[PDB]
Amino acid sequence: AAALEGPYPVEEIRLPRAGGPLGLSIVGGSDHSSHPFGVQEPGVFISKVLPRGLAARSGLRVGDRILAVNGQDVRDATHQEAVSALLRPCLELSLLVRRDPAPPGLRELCIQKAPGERLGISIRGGARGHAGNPRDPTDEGIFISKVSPTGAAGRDGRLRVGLRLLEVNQQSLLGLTHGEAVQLLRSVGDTLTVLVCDGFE
Amino acid sequence: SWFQTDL
Repeated sequence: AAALEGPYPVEEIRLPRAGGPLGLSIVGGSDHSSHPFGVQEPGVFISKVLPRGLAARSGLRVGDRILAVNGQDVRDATHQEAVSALLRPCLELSLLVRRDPAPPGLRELCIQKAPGERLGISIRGGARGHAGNPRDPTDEGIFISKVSPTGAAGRDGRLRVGLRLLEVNQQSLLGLTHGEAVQLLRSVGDTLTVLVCDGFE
Repeated sequence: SWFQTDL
């Protein structure tokens, strides 16, 4: 395996197995779309590192591409092959990861809505929908298509046309349809916590 | 949910 001299350096990170959770989340797998992680090169990615849990203290970062789990190559592993490998009983968890960067513009937004105030946005894309990304028709992600200047999002100022939506109130939008994404955004309540990154212009 | 797994 080399898997060496790539765009980004690789490194074996050991996580101790003394009870408790890893404090990480993974997306991707050969049977999945992992946008915006590895758009040209698919795989398994660390999508979320809990601060400051086991994964965080060990040096794992959001965007990390997992190449091997305890010596087991997982570059072509399905999402469940990867998950099971990470859950298999072992004295110590060895992760060969490649230090791919997190998707550009990755940031969490907390948006406040006054009582009776609407969000004032519309979205495009979604799994098995119409291409929300003009630059890439294979991309089935969720993007902001419109922002009303007077709505909550408009007055907040941070949401804008083009941004990719990743999760809403801790609920992931990956693999979700347009309608499933819409019902999440509508039932969000007084406070919208949304994970976004740059998508298009 | 089915596409992101927390561990």
